[PDB]
Amino acid sequence: HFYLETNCTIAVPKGEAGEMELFVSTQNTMKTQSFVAKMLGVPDNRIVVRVKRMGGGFGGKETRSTVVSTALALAAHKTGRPVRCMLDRDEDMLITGGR
Amino acid sequence: EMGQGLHTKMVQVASRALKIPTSKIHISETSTNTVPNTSPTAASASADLNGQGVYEACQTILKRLEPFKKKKPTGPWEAWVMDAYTSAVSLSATGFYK
Amino acid sequence: HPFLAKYKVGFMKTGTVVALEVAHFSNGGNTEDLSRSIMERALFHMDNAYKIPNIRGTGRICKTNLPSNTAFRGFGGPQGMLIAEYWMSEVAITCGLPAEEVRRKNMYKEGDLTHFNQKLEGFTLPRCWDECIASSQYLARKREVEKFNRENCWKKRGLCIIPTKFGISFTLPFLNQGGALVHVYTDGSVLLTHGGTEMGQGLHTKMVQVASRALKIPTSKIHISETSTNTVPNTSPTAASASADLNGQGVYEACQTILKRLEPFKKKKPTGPWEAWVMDAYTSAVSLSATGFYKTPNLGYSFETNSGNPFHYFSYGVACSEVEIDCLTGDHKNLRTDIVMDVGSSLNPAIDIGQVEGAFVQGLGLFTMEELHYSPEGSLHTRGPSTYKIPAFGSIPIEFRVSLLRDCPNKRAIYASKAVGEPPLFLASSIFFAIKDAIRAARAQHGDNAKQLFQLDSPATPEKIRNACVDQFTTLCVTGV
Amino acid sequence: LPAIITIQDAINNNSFYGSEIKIEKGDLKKGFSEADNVVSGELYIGGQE
Amino acid sequence: ADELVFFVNGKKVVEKNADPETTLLVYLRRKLGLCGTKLGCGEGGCGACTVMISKYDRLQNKIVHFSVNACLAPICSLHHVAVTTVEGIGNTQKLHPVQERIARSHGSQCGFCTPGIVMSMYTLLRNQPEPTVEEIENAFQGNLCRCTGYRPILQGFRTFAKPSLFNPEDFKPLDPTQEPIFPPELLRLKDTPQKKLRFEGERVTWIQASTMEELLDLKAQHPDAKLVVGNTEIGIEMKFKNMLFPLIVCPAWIPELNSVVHGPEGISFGASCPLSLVESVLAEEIAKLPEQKTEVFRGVMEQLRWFAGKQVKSVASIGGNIITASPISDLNPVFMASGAKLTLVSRGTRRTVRMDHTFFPGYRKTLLRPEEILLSIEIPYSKEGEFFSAFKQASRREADIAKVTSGMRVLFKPGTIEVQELSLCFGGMADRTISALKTTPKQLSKSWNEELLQSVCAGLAEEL
Amino acid sequence: SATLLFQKDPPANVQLFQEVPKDQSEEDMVGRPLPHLAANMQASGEAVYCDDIPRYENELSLRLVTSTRAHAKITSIDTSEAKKVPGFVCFLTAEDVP
Amino acid sequence: CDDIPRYENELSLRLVTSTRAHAKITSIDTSEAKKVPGFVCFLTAEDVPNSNATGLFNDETVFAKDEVTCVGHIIGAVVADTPEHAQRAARGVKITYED
Ligand SMILES: Cc1cc2nc3c(=O)[nH]c(=O)nc-3n(C[C@H](O)[C@H](O)[C@H](O)COP(=O)(O)OP(=O)(O)OC[C@H]3O[C@@H](n4cnc5c(N)ncnc54)[C@H](O)[C@@H]3O)c2cc1C
Ligand SMILES: O=c1[nH]c(=O)c2[nH]c(=O)[nH]c2[nH]1
Ligand code: FES
Ligand code: FES
Repeated sequence: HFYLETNCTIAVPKGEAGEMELFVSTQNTMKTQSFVAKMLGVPDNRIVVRVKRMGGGFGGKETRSTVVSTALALAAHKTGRPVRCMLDRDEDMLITGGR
Repeated sequence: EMGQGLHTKMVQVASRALKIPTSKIHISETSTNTVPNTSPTAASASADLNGQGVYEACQTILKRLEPFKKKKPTGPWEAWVMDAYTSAVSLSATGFYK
Repeated sequence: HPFLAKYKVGFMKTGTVVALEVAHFSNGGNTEDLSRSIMERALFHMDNAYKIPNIRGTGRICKTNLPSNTAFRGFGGPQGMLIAEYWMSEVAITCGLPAEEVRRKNMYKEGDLTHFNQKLEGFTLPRCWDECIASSQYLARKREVEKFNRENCWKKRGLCIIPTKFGISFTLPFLNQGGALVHVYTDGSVLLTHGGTEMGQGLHTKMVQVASRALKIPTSKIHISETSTNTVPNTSPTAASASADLNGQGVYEACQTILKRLEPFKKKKPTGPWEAWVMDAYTSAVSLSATGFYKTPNLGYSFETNSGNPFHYFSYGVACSEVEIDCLTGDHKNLRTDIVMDVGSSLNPAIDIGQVEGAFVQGLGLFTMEELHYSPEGSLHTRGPSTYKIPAFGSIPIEFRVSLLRDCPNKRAIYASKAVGEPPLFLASSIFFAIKDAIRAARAQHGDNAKQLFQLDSPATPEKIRNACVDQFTTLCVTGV
Repeated sequence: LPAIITIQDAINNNSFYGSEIKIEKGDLKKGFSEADNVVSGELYIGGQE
Repeated sequence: ADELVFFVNGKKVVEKNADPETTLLVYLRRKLGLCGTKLGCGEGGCGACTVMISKYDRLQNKIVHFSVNACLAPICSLHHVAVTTVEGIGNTQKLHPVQERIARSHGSQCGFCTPGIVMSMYTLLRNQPEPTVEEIENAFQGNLCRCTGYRPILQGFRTFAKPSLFNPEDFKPLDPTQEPIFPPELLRLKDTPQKKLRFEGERVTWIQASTMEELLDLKAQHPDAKLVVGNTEIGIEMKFKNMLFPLIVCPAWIPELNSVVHGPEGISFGASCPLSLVESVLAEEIAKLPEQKTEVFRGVMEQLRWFAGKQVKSVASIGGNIITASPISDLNPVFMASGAKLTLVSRGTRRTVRMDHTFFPGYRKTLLRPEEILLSIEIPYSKEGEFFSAFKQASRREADIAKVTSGMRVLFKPGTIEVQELSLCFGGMADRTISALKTTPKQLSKSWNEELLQSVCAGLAEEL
Repeated sequence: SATLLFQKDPPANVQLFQEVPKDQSEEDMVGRPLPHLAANMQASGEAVYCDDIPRYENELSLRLVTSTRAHAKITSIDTSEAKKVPGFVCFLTAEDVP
Repeated sequence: CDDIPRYENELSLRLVTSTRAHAKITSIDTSEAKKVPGFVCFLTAEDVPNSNATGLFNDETVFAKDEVTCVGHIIGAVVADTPEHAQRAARGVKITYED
């Protein structure tokens, strides 16, 4: 896809009731939400996914964005601390696949 | 928004629907806690689907403003709106399309 | 807002009040803020619980070089009502009749019009009064008080039973509106929000409760995270005790809309679970998101014609309080308080009992403990707990009894409930007038006429209590004799 | 500059927010002239933080 | 050394550049991210910031536990102690019974005061696992709540003593064995002699002095060095009166400032002894000795009943109250009326003064020289025919500043009702603690009768 | 009673309220004493109040400056000492209001 | 997304990925990863609260469990203070494979 902005998630744990807020470069807030919820074992109403804008998607951020989102959601849940991951280009190109 | 100008288009749509300038309409972000259960931005479809949603949301507002528009057909948008507020009429609406 | 009142009441030898004139003045400080609506609410409650055929109240709001005063739980009602009860106390004393009989015979009945011409329907105050009389064992304890006072020269007890009426709805009618937004995600979980804010009154708790009944799902499947201008716009402040009333309706309407949209899927699988209806709705492309709104109907008072209903309904309650003052120091104990409060069919009796106690203890502070001091050039001196003495753990009535009135559904609010935040605060006036009762008795103990109308400003602090207990020590210290 | 602090300073200087608010019903002069007893007085109620 | 080392919720904290101006509340919240402990006033009156301190008391070879106001505790005072915050006793995954019961009994509304009240109650239970209803209410003298009206907090906690809103039978029981261990590292470290510490901040240097020699050398060299013990006065002067002491010395570690010596005439407390220790010592003596001997002790105990709450009395020193010399000190009138013996030392001088009117010449002053410190105060046994009362009236009974506060003593000629001595002392009636020196002398030799009552009242009316 | 040291009987509290209809569903909580939903979190210190929200690494602190006079003209303002404080950024006044 | 300012307490995550197309994970040695200043933790399948099953057809792992099935299969995630430290730590996760 070579979207010029690679995949990126910030997950912010809220400390109450399993509440978490994610800032994600994704075309799919819903699946991001669902996948993080299930991975944590909390209902969807606890998870908020926010997308301001992406520096390219082209279909590459329709689903494969969630492999970063989930890892990061977990780190945030575990540590009680905000966690962030933006993929390097080599990482993004290897992990996320293509046409 | 991923560079395809979706928000621009939806602002264009809402402006025509409400008959106000685009200057008075803003879109800040996309969020699971404002619109739930959204399909991905994909299949070239997102302006068609969201455009209709936006349209319908605007139609609901217009329907609520109608009586204040009849009473003051020329007096500006700001006046209708403040009138609806002080008459305790909702100025929030969802819209949806399949 | 501090208040100054000038009053003149006329009454019969029976204690029946036939004329009342009160001029009110508030210290508004250096911006207008809510000062005028506060003074309106004061004027609306200058009757407290009493029918007065000939009556005139005036209010003027002073513009001063002080920080701007604002809303405080009660919003001018407590100031209005203390004045009412102050002259009422003086009517009973002047008449030589018991306070509780003088108050009862001057009380409004069902169907009466207020001085502002609103009809009192569903008037439960007489029931609050009779239940509080019996449950507090008021007449028996009046004699026990009388006895203690014969047996003790330098400690005195006082017992007073006080009613209240409190009008529910913002005085500015269009503020009586609220909104909700509800999403059902595809796992069946619900995210709810409304215009109300949570400040300890358990509003979110009550709205989850409301939504859970409306949708017929457990409360565990519904969550509220926050209040936000970009989920519900144009919200009234969380104030006027009305937020459960307004948002409850809002939430209920949002929920009804979601139900209507699920009813085809329900009909197809009436046993099948909630989760299935939701996923069925989603995969049939039905919207699982809705707004809800409510405005309180038929409000709007005119000062010019003295017509229109400012309130949707009234709250009613009654408190009996007993105190024991130390006549030599001004210290006192709050021995026992008995409260009967109409909260309609409570949304949550734990939370409502919480609000009665919370409201009452703030009022207890207002009328007995809490005092702000300024330099003559207008600088607040009282700027922390070291100098500003709110009620402590040790301050509250030793025996503290609260009852919610039974079998009093209130049709016109959410699930027959009533608002609760503000109405109970004034009932702490019962401690103020119990103190006044004890002071009288201390004064009688030093050969003071007992139709003597000595001054007791609020708050009734140790200073004011001690100085009013005139004796050989106050006489020496002031006079030199 | 001259300060206005107390309610009485304000009455003295005609320093109010807007005009008198009033409610009156019935006939005061009659009520008072027909009563057995008349009791007048003043009350101050302090503010609250 | 210069490293500050303490424990928080069982976890070692090593701070390499402690700033004397940093409070424990700010360190917890902003350095450690533990925001359970709240800021409600910064003054010590609200308790929203209440946490527990645990430490090894070297003088008693035991582990002690007390509450403090974190808003007023300098981190520089906390070398080798162990702090417990609300996060330390439980969470929503495993609530401590204190936590469970306040929650389930509807004792949390806005919730802002709840951690504070939870830590006061928790601290009570670590000291007394079976408290009386009375001890429970007293745990909260330094805790304010604006929402609940207090009833449900007390009702819920009453379960720990000796159609319904909650079910106490469903409360998990408390097993005191399951509380966090005292950090073994702190028992390992109590085998090392305390060394002098120096901390340098932006504006303030703090010396934690290990010995009397170090303290007295410092005061001799640098008499402007400001003693800090509980910080319950100096904390207010800094935060609120914007006063700045660029050099502080804290002597709380020094044994001779912490000692409790029984003597023929009374009980000597080191100047840095906390009021809670004065309380615990005097309570024992009152309970065992004859009434005849404990009239002044009971005086002091009465004044301490209404002296803030547990948080302040755990760190507030007896010496601190005396030297502060507030016009409204509740203890100085009692010390004055009983003529308590004070010992004042510098490097190379030791003297004693009975507290009288000369001890306090002017506003907030004593007769201490710049280079002197107060070492000890002896609270006397009362003699046959010696009687004492203490009084305090404020705006609130509990945790208030006195309007008028007093100590009063009479000694009678033995076997008579004839006055030998009479001492009537007052706070809140001048810019210093005063004695009614004009009224009391003319009562000597008079009998304790109506005529004496009248003479004194008229005397006081004119004199004060 | 004048000589008595202060003493209080122990508390005696009674809370009366109406039971819901017995035909009401156990899942329907309206009229039931359900604890405040945040009570546990509020006992545990996990509930987040505004100042509990972590700071952004680039976050600044503000302190209001207020009048020490009831009524006066502002003749002049001197920020020269303020500017010497480490980490000082700016003093906002009326003229900064956009 | 990455232009959003970091919270003072924010942590960085770095994915650790399979270097074999198909192989059992014999062992994972984090011993070098822990020596890296800033290291917080290494997340694996065991740290997942609820479900390790994700993806649109539920046939994907959040983290590799027992076998890796592509070069770039996500095995775990390092958490550290900074991205530099997360990357270095990630290099100190030695994985043993059996093809
Ligand atoms: C919330 C609150 C409530 C309070 N309530 C009361 C009350 O009811 N009654 C009352 O009287 N007080 C009260 N106080 C005042 C304060 O608690 C006491 O004065 C306390 O005893 C001071 O002790 P400290 O160790 O904290 O002194 P610090 O604040 O450490 O020091 C106080 C002063 O004493 C000096 N000092 C300390 N030790 C020595 C020594 N050995 N030699 C010479 N100088 C020394 C210091 O240099 C300083 O000038 C209250 C304070 C707070 C914060
Ligand atoms: O009638 C009211 N209007 C308000 O704006 C308000 N605010 C409040 O606290 N109580 C009230 N009451
Ligand atoms: S914040 Fe109020 S006592 Fe510490
Ligand atoms: S519940 Fe709000 S201050 Fe205690």
